[PDB]
Amino acid sequence: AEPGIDKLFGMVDSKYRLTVVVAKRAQQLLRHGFKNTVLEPEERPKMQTLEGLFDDPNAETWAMKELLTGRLVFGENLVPEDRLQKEMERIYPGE
Amino acid sequence: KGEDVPEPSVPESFRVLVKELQALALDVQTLDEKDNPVDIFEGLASKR
Amino acid sequence: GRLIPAGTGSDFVRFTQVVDQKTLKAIEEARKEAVEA
Ligand SMILES: [Mg+2]
Ligand SMILES: [Mg+2]
Ligand SMILES: [Mg+2]
Ligand SMILES: [Mg+2]
Ligand SMILES: [Mg+2]
Ligand SMILES: [Mg+2]
Ligand SMILES: [Mg+2]
Ligand SMILES: [Mg+2]
Repeated sequence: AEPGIDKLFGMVDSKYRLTVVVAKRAQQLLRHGFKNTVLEPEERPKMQTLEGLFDDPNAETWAMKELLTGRLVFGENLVPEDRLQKEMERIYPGE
Repeated sequence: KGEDVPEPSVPESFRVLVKELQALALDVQTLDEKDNPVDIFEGLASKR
Repeated sequence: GRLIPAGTGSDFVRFTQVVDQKTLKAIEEARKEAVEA
């Protein structure tokens, strides 16, 4: 199956919550630039025609691969709705 | 354009209905948070 | 043709945001800036 799906399930209060997180994270990963990640250096996402997955194959396969680590934060109301998209555009280039 | 697909507009099934319904005396009007209008037929129903 | 009331379309999760500790300090810096003069 998929990497630590259990481990994931366990990090959320509701199953259907995990799905929204991953999806919204996948969203931002592409919109604001795909380098909006927290774990790129040593052991990261990879595909084999070359090791080129490092740039843009699957959005959420990343999202999940980050959420499985303890860097991200998903809350009910963590950061005010509109100020989030502003601070994100300011700090992440690639367009 | 490699754009993450957009968020759905109203289905024509719905609109086809509302009007079919309108064709008969009944008036079906969608409503807001507070009971107020909202618009399915994007801009084609207001007159002239 | 509206989103389903049940499922991921749950009032309990329809709203949930995500963060990077990098964007966490970035918003609090926005709060720091609120201090006038
Ligand atoms: Mg790495
Ligand atoms: Mg994480
Ligand atoms: Mg709210
Ligand atoms: Mg920009
Ligand atoms: Mg609709
Ligand atoms: Mg009515
Ligand atoms: Mg009133
Ligand atoms: Mg939302």
